[PDB]
Amino acid sequence: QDWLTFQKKHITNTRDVDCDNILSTNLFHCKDKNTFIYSRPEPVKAICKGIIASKNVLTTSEFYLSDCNVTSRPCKYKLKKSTNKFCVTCENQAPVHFVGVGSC
Repeated sequence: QDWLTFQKKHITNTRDVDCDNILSTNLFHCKDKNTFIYSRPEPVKAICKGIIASKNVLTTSEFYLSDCNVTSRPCKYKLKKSTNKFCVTCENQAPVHFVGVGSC
């Protein structure tokens, strides 16, 4: 919804995200999938520099991604690591929602 929340929901400081612990918290409520971007915050904020009105943007560079995808057991996930571009909603020069991997 905003840049503080986007960092908490979609940026990770570790590539090997502990999906079963983090996606069990209220922020994620055992949802089926959540993609995290392995980077310190500023290079991710920079994707949106200059973009004021809300607009979805496909990154121009590929980033390390860590995806938590639910298994057949609720709230237990398999982590998949990949490198790809992704689409975010940029608003007032910061990412505020994660749209999807690979395309807008």
